[PDB]
Amino acid sequence: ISADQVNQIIYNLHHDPFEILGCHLLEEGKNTKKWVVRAYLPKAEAAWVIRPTERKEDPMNSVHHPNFFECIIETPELNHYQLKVKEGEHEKVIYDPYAFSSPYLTDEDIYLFSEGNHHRIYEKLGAHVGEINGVKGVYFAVWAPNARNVSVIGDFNNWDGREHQMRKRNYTIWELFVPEIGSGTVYKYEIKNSEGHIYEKSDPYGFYREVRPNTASIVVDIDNIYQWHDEEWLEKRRNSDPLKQPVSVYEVHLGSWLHGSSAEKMPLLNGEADPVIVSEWNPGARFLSYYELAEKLIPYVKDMGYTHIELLPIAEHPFDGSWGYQVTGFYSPTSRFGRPEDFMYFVDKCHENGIGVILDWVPGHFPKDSHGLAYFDGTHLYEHADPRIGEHKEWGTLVFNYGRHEVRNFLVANVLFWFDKYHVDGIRVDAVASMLYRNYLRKEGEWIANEYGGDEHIEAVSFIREVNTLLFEYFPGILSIAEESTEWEKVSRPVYDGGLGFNLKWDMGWMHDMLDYFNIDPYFRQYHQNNVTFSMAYYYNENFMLALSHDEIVHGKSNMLGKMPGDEWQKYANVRALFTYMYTHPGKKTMFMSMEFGQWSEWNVWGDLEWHLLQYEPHQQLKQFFTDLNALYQQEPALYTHDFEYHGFEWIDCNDNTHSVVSFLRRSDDPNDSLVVVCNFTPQPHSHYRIGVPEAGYYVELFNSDAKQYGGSNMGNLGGKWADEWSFHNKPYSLDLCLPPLAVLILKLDPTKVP
Ligand SMILES: [Mg+2]
Ligand SMILES: [Mg+2]
Ligand SMILES: [Mg+2]
Ligand SMILES: [Mg+2]
Repeated sequence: ISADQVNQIIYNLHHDPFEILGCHLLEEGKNTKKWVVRAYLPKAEAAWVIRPTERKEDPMNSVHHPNFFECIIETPELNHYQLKVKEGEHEKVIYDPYAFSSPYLTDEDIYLFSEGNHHRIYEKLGAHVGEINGVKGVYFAVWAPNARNVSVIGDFNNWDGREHQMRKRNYTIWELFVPEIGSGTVYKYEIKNSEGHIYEKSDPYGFYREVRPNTASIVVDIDNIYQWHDEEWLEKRRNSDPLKQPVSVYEVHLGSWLHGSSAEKMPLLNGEADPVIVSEWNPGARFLSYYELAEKLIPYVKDMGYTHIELLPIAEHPFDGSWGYQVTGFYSPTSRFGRPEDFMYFVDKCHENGIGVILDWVPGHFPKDSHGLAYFDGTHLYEHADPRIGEHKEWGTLVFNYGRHEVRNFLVANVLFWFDKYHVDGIRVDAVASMLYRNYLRKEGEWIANEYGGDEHIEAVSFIREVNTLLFEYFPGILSIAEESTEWEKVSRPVYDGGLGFNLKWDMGWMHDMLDYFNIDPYFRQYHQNNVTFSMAYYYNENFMLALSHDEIVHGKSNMLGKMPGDEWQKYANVRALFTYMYTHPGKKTMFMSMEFGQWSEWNVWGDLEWHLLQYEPHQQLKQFFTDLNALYQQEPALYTHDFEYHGFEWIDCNDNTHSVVSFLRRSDDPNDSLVVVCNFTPQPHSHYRIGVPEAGYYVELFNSDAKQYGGSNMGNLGGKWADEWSFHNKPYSLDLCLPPLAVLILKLDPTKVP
């Protein structure tokens, strides 16, 4: 480019910067093309063009001015890229601001979507504020290839679409530009199908929606509603390996954590709205907004010391009682809690406080509600037409046709959407088996095998692999977590090794082993020592997340304290021992709201948590226990650097079943960070119990779950213990410990203690 053109950009004299900024074709070769990407990045000293899906990165060069950049790249197609931008000592990765020069669908947009590969399709499908023919308005576009007609109905035309009939492009997508309307417009699509039947649909790509049970979509100017401040968080994420860090997740259902009063408005970020009543049977209660949750949940979690919040599904869903698992508005955070910018504020505030946000994401099915995706255009569009693979009959829901390009594209682009627009730090997928098996919850003669005679759902496996390939190319540093309950192999292994590409998997066998174990009267635990130790036999086959989830404290299963045998003291003690063991056992951690303060009742999605319990000492003490344990977890490298390597763990002795005692080491890079963990899973204290340790020296009692401040009896080793030169458990030195009842000790060598 010339200096004259650069200066026109720098000094804001250029008539249309899209002519020169962004990606432009320079020339076509026999088997490739040559492209230039240009950027004006004021205050940046350096920039690169990332082609994440090709795993390439090319420096940009300053051209005529230090903040004007260009990059020439040869490749057959340049559809997917990001800009990495360095300003002083800091780097950010963004999409190119000049990527899309028009609001309408191009030929190229249509071709990529037809192939399933438009990773940013939600920039053009749905409703977007823009300018066409010189006039500002909203562009609508919807995929409905078999419809006879589609019209936009909304507030602006009194729900009469006769003068807002859409235009069908390429036999597949309907579009319309409507001048002089903007954000806040309420609308739906009115479709006529091939039989002439007329019906109304929410926008599949809608960004905001009325409050259930109303279903109209609402136009959002999604790139001009919120200013983020989380660049430094995002940079550290992108440059870190979360597998080598502490990951302690507080799992939360936003609708049921805490309620407010329905006698006042719901406050929003700089505004307010009418209250959303929780139910007709509890009409004095309203949900808290994303804004109020930022102000209340986030400091709560920060003070408790968790690293992450994991949300049950926040995508728009019509029925509270699904918990969010039956979604009908995949591209919008639920309007129960306010507006898109309120949830952006929530995420940005998590990041400001050094807390990550993981979303439960639900690609496995969708319910039949008539406003939603079902039978969208008068055919089986999103769902497969064959009920043997397109319906989950025991659930009453429909299964996406994962092989159909535009359906795959809806979902792949949807996962990316949440990382793009809402800056989230991970996803978790529930019931992955529901996708993976063609015979899932189906009887003989009511499913059909894949093309090779097997039960593997080939199209779903392919989709899962593509989601995880893409996610980690575009957003390295994220968490992609699976719950898969059939022993499918290599869930949390790279796709290039035959894995599904997740980076963590819930250890459901561990969860069952533990909860079953702790439910056993302690005298009987000697017949079930294997529940304590067995999960280490298969542990290195996956990267495991140790999750005690919402699903374990509903349906007659009791909350944690209720599962435990004994008197009230011992129930509490069992909880502390279990969770100290969980936090010292190799793997990342997840626990659900209410578990941290000892709620007695089961989780009820229709009310809020029993916060009044925190007026009482025993619940206070258990919450202090968790606070301290999360602090310890972040402070001790041996609890998190080598979770997934042999080096990070070794049993000292796990044979004493008769006393339900086990002990082990955790290790990190520095040998002086090694930890000795000793567990006593009966209420019998031991005044002298010998444990082998690898070095001479003084072993500080770094944590003791029977401490009085946690509600325990305060038994233990008074600060720590000198090791004896007395071989034990095949180690040269040994500690003669006092083991408190129903309790876990963590000890650590202080190699500078004065003898
Ligand atoms: Mg009408
Ligand atoms: Mg399940
Ligand atoms: Mg058993
Ligand atoms: Mg309540």
